[PDB]
Amino acid sequence: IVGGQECKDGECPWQALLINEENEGFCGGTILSEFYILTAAHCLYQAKRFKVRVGDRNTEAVHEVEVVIKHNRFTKETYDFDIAVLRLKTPITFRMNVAPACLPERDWAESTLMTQKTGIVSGFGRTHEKGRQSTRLKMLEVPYVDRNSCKLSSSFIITQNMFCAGYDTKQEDACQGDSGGPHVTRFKDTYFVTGIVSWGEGCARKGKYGIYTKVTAFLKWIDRSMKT
Amino acid sequence: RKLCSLDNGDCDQFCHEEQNSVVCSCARGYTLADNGKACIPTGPYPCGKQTL
Ligand SMILES: C[C@H](c1ccc(N2CC[C@H](NS(=O)(=O)/C=C/c3ccc(Cl)s3)C2=O)c(F)c1)N(C)C
Repeated sequence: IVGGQECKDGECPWQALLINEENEGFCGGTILSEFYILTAAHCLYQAKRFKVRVGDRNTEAVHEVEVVIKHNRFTKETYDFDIAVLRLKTPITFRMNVAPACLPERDWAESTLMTQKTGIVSGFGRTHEKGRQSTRLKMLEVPYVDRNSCKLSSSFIITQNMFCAGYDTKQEDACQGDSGGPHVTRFKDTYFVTGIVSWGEGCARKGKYGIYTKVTAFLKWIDRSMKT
Repeated sequence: RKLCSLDNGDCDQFCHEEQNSVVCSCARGYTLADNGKACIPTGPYPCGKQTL
């Protein structure tokens, strides 16, 4: 996360971190329930074997994955359908700094959450385009971006499975290592999952926005994935 | 602005319009309160709440 602020005690409890064999974080995820993590399909190529860490705001509990459910339509070419659900081997114990984000009902999310002014992205990714991963979990409020502005700003096709968020000029954005992590939207003090950090043409580049997987487009898919 | 378009129909969470009237509902792990609008956590660590 470039810019933004440190997540303080209990502020981003739904954050999960995917860590490779060498215990290094490479992608984020969102806690959905005691057994399920939401992440990006593209993250599944960044490591052969990985585990999920929850609860640590400062990299300075670990859960193994039982089942990886990847959207069969994901394409490395367009990043369309960039979503995956992980079922853990052991259930997460909720506590300070460890709690799930809410999944909203689809039509309501579209009319009430996606229409708010901003959402919140978080992660342990780089704090500058060139840099090391953050040892501290960060968060950043990001304005929802008009779909037309979004497509106009982009060198690549923005599908209906994606949405833009961020700033046009102000230098704040998600960045490398944040992929797969939560985009949540607050409504009356309750935080609902609304996006998955997906891709961007660099980090915080002028005239560019962050591109997120639109969770509303996959609510039924997610619900089905959490049953088997 | 009317019904769900007016302050989310006074619902804490999900608002739907059925037969010209507001029906509120809640995420899993919450129960709809007796007033039919508020959502009450069923446990510790209900979804979407900061642990403050
Ligand atoms: C659309 C898709 C695509 C375009 C650009 C990228 N790039 C190019 C660099 C960038 N890598 S990154 O810095 O790790 C991600 C940064 C992000 C910024 C905002 C986000 Cl939301 S995610 C990134 O995601 C990509 F990975 C994928 N195609 C071309 C493969």
